[PDB]
Amino acid sequence: NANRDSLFNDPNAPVLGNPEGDVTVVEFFDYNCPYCRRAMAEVQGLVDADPNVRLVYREWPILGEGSDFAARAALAARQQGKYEAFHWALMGMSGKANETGVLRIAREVGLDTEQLQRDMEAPEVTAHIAQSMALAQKLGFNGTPSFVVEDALVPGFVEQSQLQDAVDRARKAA
Repeated sequence: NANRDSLFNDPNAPVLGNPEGDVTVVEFFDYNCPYCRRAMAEVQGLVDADPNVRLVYREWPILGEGSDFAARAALAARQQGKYEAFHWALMGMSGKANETGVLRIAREVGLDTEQLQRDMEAPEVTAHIAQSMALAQKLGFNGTPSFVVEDALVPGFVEQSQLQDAVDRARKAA
């Protein structure tokens, strides 16, 4: 119903993996969160192993101004068709996601940073982040990373095998 629609069918939330996969995994994350950076390889692994998983992203910058810059920049990269590449590059970076580091990585992935910085001001960017905060509060998430796997809430770091187990259980229950 409505809960499901807000979580899984929001057009302003990036979709990775298989857009018609039968299990949706939602991740709430911050580019400066050590466990988010650790979760990147687990989530990539899941997506590589299971071609029937849809992956929905909630940018939830909570670790300060650098994190906010990174989340805005990433959402702005959608306008240049480079969200996914930019997300992986940020989440895999060495050192802090702050204005200078984010902009460096943006160049590396081939973004026009003058356009990126214009697009960072867009009200849809603000709307996404505000909704991530609201959804996090609704679901009882106290920080990042937190996951939803279909009907299940998984509010913490998990390995790929644990994500896969959650996905498999969701399919069994469907």
